[PDB]
Amino acid sequence: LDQIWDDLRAGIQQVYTRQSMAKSRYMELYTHVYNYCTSVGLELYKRLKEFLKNYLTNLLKDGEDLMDESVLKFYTQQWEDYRFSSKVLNGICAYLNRHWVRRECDEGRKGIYEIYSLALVTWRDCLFRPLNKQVTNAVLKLIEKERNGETINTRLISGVVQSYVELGLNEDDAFAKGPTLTVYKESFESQFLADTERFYTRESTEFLQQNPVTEYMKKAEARLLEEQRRVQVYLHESTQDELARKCEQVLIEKHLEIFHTEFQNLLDADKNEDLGRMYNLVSRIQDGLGELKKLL
Amino acid sequence: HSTNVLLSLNDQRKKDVLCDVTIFVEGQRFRAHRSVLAACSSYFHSRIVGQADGELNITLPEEVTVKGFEPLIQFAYTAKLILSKENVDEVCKCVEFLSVHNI
Amino acid sequence: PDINQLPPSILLKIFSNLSLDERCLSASLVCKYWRDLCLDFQFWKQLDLSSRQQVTDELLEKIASRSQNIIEINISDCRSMSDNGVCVLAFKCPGLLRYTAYRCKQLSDTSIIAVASHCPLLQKVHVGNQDKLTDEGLKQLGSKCRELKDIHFGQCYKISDEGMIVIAKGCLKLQRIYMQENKLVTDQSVKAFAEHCPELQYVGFMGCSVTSKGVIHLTKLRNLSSLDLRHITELDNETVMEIVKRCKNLSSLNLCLNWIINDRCVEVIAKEGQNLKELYLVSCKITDYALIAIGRYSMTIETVDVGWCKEITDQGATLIAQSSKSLRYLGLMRCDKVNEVTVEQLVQQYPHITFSTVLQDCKRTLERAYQM
Amino acid sequence: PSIKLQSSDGEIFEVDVEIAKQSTIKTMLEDLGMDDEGDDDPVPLPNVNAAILKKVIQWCTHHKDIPVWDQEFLKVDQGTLFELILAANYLDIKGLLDVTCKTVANMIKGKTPEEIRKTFNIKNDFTEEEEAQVRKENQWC
Repeated sequence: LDQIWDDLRAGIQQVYTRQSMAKSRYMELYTHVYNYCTSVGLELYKRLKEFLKNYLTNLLKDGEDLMDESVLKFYTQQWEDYRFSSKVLNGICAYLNRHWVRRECDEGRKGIYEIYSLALVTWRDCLFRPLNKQVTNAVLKLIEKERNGETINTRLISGVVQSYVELGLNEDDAFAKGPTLTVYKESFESQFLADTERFYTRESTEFLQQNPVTEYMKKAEARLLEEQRRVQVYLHESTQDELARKCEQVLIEKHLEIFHTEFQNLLDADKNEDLGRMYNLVSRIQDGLGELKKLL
Repeated sequence: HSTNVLLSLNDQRKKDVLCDVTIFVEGQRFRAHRSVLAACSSYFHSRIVGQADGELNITLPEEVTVKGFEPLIQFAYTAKLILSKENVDEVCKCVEFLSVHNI
Repeated sequence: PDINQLPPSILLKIFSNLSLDERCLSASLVCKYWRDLCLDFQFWKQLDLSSRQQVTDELLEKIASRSQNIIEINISDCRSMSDNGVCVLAFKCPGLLRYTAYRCKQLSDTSIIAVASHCPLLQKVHVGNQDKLTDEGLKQLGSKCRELKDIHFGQCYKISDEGMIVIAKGCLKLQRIYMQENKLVTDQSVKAFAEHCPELQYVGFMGCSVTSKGVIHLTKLRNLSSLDLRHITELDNETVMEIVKRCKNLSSLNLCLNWIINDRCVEVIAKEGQNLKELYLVSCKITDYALIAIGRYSMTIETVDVGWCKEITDQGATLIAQSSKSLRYLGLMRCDKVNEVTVEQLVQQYPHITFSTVLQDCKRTLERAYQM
Repeated sequence: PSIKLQSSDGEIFEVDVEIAKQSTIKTMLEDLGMDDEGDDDPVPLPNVNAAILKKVIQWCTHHKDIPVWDQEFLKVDQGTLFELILAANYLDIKGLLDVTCKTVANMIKGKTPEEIRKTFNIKNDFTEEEEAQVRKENQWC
């Protein structure tokens, strides 16, 4: 019904431009959906899907090809606005959700979702686009201030991470069991790990050729603590084990051959404070204390 | 007397209505109540008290025979038995027993 | 006032409050619209045709002919259809989940074969007293549809050894287990199947021949909830102690009719048991000495079952009656060593107890039968 | 905490916000509670009139199988009924659809086709030649 749809679209377009209109209107838009449905809503679902697709397509001609530290602002701001307005639109379309979609899926049938999941899929196809490689590259370049930097604006990175966790597969397989970090892993974590490995390999080689082994252990422990803490301000719970294993395999377990000689030289001239650091570092490894235990 | 209660329950049982616990012997279904079989045979209280279901289905081992079984419930209800000399041995326990029945 | 002006959702919500007999006998003859409403996938995906005797023999061709989402087939107590009449429905079986057929003797392993290969999805196979259910079909049941999550195989004396191993190697999603007096069950089929899925909660092996050699190894898993080890062959006491000390999550323990099991277990069960909720001790040879410990040293208890106790202490029972705050579950039966005071005073003293004595539960049963 | 619900034809109904908190007004305040309120403006309900909205707040005030109070409250005309069904579907009052769709099913239950057809003024849009096939299709009782 176009008599409904003209005003319905005129209200949905201002739900998404967050003008914050009163409750006498956002109850008059729910009445349009209710009156239409009880007059089914297949073509209403089609109109909503088309509206969301066109809205994102026109939105995304802006903010593209503004690569470094500027895709971050764009993506975070537009994501929070889109997510809030899509929750509001789902609240409006609750009747279509409860009676048509529920009765229509009811088997696992694909291609028909609730309005919030529909908008999430549309925004994932917004992510399935050049705005998932330069935001990720700029996140990596912003984390790559592991050397120095204090106005890093953690809120730019963490929010991005949040997006990649919300866009886990929503397509009504059977039900949301638990965490759904597939897009998160595939699009951020592999590159994050493969970048930290290279960074720490280069840094370890440079520092060992620049300084002796006695106070390289201090740096290795400090960097391990820093990497442990970084997972709590860019927080996702399931990265600590893998990041720790990468960091231990790169910082230690690759310079063990010089650790043994330094152990012997530390034993000769009794420096009992460095031996504790060495014991901790090599005990972080699995089955690494064998040669130290014989040299002793 | 409570024997009036027992006789009333017996007559209600012998209508296939108000029957709560159902016994199954190679296909035959013998209907009865919930409290009385608990009071009678200690093998039955075992399988009964552990549930609060609606309709119960208790099966008996081949060791218990139907021919002696029908008068067992009758003697549980009205304490009167009918029996001749050919079918005695699989009942000769005089403390009922006949079921497991190590007490 | 027109009822047909209501949206179809409301009419379906109204029609869901009528039984299948009412819906197919009265509401389907009123008019065309009501007949078309009382025919859906809504009303024909939960069949529950139990105990419909000699009326459904070849009819199962029409119940599942255009219906696409039968998931709750229940033909318990069936005595009319044959292998053909169940395999015709088994051919399609789109996403069947909870197949159930108790006491259907005429069914054979052919029905199991038909239902196990035409639906790779299942959740419950609770079959019952069907005899002549040999173990050849359950092999393919575990081989083809490795998605089943719950079995029930009581009173089927043909599941001796192959069945448990075959639905123990492939299938892993099982949650509940129940078994009955099934002979020829060896111990060397559960010890191997004790490390894959530790998420089992209900365990029942009544009247079975499982040796304690597998019960000893139960200390590995620490997620067991309910136990039904009735008439078991000398399970280890220290294993029960360890599972009740470590596994705080424990719901049910029956252990009825066991004679080698001694008084020590129930003496010590009140030392640390706080979340224990019921006890079923029928015809136990208790020495009327653990009552003092179970009343003094236990403060959290709501269900108690006294069975064929030849001896009892009326004073102790009276003391524990008011010792607790909500423990009122005295279902006394055949207690010869009883006085005539409790059954005469506690009936009116505590108007929140039902009791189970013969003198009382004869008028109450008749009254509740007459009212309903 | 006072929504100022206005009826369809116009009558202002102040309520405490636990009395009228149902899944289409409860959801609205969750998604429009972040910003400033609109000076307690009325929230018109264009599909609920002023005689039915009175009973809806009477039923929700008490509740802050078909019990005694709900048996005597649902003692209205069939025309005052069939709109409590629609006004609980419109506002999504999950507990008022249940106790009301049972009542309409309690005068369908066990009454044979004829006086069911008489009770709801259903015109028999049903012939007799095809009645012999519909009574043979449901032969299985």
